[PDB]
Amino acid sequence: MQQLNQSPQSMFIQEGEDVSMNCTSSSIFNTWLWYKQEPGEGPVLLIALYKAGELTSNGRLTAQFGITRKDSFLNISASIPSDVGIYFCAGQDVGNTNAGKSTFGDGTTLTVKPNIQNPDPAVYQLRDSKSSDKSVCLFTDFDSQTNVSQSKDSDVYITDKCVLDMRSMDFKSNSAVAWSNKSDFACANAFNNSIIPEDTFFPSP
Amino acid sequence: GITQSPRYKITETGRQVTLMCHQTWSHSYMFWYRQDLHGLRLIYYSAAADITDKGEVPDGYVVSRSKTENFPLTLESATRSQTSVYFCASSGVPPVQFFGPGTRLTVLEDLNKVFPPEVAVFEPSEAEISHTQKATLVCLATGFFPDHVELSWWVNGKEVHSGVCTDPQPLKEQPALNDSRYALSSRLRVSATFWQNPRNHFRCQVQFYGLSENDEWTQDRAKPVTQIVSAEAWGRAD
Repeated sequence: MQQLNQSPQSMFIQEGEDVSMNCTSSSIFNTWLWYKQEPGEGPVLLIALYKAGELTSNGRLTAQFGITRKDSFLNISASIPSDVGIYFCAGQDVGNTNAGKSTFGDGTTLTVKPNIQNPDPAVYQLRDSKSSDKSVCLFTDFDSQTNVSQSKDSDVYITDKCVLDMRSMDFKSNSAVAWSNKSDFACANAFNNSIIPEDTFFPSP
Repeated sequence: GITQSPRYKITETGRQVTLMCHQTWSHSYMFWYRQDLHGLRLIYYSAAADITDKGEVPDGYVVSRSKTENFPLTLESATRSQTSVYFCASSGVPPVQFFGPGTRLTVLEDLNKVFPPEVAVFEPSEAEISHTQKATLVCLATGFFPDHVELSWWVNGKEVHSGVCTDPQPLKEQPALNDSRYALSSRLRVSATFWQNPRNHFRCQVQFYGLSENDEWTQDRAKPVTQIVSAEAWGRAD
């Protein structure tokens, strides 16, 4: 029935910058809500909006829904790592039959990238603690400007940038993992299909 | 609070599954959602005790609200289309809803594809230790299906949360294949002097959610049960 158009679907903002998600509808909504679902957890209410045109703010968060009662936005200031997750806007279904229920949007998945001040990009080879025959490649210490892409080799596995542990950001660094079972696999040409910093350290086992 | 049982579950096509939801606030309204990678979709919602009304996608599901504190969701004949992350909700005075921790349900045509993960820890390279004065351990879990895995780092019995970077989403080993096995990567970065100590014990745990004790196995390999596969490594000084 009622539908909530939430945009944009994804947002990859870096640490410290601002966040902005919009939410539009074709029907009116007397109450607008915002939820934040952290990874592996459930959605928790972020802010409730009961008055039209009221700019409400709880420090880092700011939200409002217009007088037309069809739009709403949410702003997060000074992005910190724990802000990663899915963000839903909700509106209480107008009427009494559909009351208690609320229509949600598709949600925006937010990712916060670390600010690497001293980059030292390099590609290392790590040996397995059991079979020294097997190994992995470790691209690390690259800043957030570098984007890691998958490999054209079907028998080569490529891991994108990992989400850091929100509990402690000590040793905050970007990293990517590559490994394969092909005998023609060498770490020097594992990330050949990605744009890599020119001054990237390529040591040898 | 709201609780959901079970948290992880694997079932087959045509089987009867029940997801449980509990709440201690005595809230009158309760909800059951499914979150398919279409947003949150309402399956059923209960206004009060013995009051159950359909939602946006009620086909294939049945609920009941005999008591206030419980809202069980039942899959009558499980289908592959019912594979989702199921979220229960409750609300006292509308509109604010309170959600449970969620249930990750996977329906399969057969249990011959469920596999436990093979976990391996890869020791840091001396080049990194000589270059950055740091030591990155990489944990690799491969060949598991489905993706009901939880990765954690264990160092000398305590939990490492500093310098830990785990993959957000698993990696389909054969992305073109249907019901393909997955792979998960993770990293743990310590100081060079911390790795050079040989008494420090590094262990990467991967909690896999597989088959329960009430399932059977007619095949030869060990029945892929809910288990923990772990890999260890000790810090060489050279």
